[PDB]
Amino acid sequence: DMYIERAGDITWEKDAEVTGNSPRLDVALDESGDFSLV
Amino acid sequence: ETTDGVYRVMTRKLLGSTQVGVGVMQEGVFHTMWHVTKGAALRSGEGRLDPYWGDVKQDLVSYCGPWKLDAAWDGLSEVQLLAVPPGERAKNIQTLPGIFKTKDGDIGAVALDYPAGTSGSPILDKCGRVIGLYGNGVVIKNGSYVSAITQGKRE
Ligand SMILES: *C(=O)[C@H](CCCNC(=N)N)NC(=O)[C@H](CCCCN)NC(C)=O
Repeated sequence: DMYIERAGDITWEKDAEVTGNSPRLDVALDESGDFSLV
Repeated sequence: ETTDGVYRVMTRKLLGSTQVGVGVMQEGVFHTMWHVTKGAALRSGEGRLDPYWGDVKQDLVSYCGPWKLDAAWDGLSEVQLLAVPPGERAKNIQTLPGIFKTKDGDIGAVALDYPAGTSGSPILDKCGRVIGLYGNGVVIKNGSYVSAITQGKRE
């Protein structure tokens, strides 16, 4: 059995760390909900 | 418990307490990714949360009601992954999304890497609205991880 416990509020933090690119990718979505690169 | 907010999805079937994913409670509806729960029911204290709507292809599932989260990335501004990693506290992390170009349309993608257990973490806009959930993407020509901004269709 799976159970849930609370981990925080949904809120934008104004002084948050910034990281990560913005890549543009061509992908297919199979019937299983799995992405793959084309 | 039914308070709006972000939650961890835990289990005791493996060694100790293992976090399998994350979800968003909003308007009395629990929202997570399908592959986190496989669609099985969930416990929230003494109470039971039962699946209500699900789609493996979207990799989304909601509990106690229809999918409530209806905000979308604007395609311009940056967003925040409210990452909730196993063993660690919720940390906002800001990114400009890139784009998954698919035959059926383009969708935002966040290029942030976090262990499984963080699947279902919400992606937010500057206004605080949940524009999608993290944890279903690809691995790029390097070896890192790019998740889609997976959002559902409200009623
Ligand atoms: C949650 O289970 C994770 C979140 C990303 C962890 N991977 C990583 N840091 N490399 N989701 C997955 O691992 C995805 C499995 C679910 C697939 C949905 N049909 N895998 C991918 C490739 O997103």
